[PDB]
Amino acid sequence: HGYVSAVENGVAEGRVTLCKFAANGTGEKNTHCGAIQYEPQSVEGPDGFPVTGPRDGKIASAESALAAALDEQTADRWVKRPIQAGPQTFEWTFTANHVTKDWKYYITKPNWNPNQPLSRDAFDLNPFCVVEGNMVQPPKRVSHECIVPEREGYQVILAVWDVGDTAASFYNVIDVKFDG
Ligand SMILES: [Cu+2]
Ligand SMILES: [K+]
Ligand SMILES: [K+]
Ligand SMILES: [K+]
Ligand SMILES: [K+]
Ligand SMILES: [K+]
Repeated sequence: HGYVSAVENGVAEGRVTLCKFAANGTGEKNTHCGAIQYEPQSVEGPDGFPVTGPRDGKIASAESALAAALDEQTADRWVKRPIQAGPQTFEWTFTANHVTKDWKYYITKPNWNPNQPLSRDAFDLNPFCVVEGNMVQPPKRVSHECIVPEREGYQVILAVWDVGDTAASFYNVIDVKFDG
């Protein structure tokens, strides 16, 4: 169990994280998140994305029983955190630091549709960042150095934490705003 955070050097908090913890600087929170607001560490779903894993339109909720509101998608729906292309640090917090296979990060294609559900077609499915977990338990906070692709305006980053000893993964979408 865990979530994408910005407690130390993380560039941007996960969408679910902002349902419970206010954003750095602005103090913004995501609203109307439903039950997952009390358990942001619990966006757990089937592993194997994108070959299997959560179906289109259920990526942000990971098909979770508690997180269906995260699948809502409009250009105005979610708090957007500023980002720039190039090297950035992504950060996870683990309330339970399970044995880990890897972490993978995907970004929306340039002309993705912000008013349609998130789908495989919305994302560049070649991850822009992969961090090996080596099938061991990580520390309860990790920092990943990733090279963020060039984009303009609102984009969504999908951070996938694949747990090594279950058939599940944790899925945290991140709403980001590039210049323009
Ligand atoms: Cu867990
Ligand atoms: K609510
Ligand atoms: K609720
Ligand atoms: K699977
Ligand atoms: K479900
Ligand atoms: K797994």
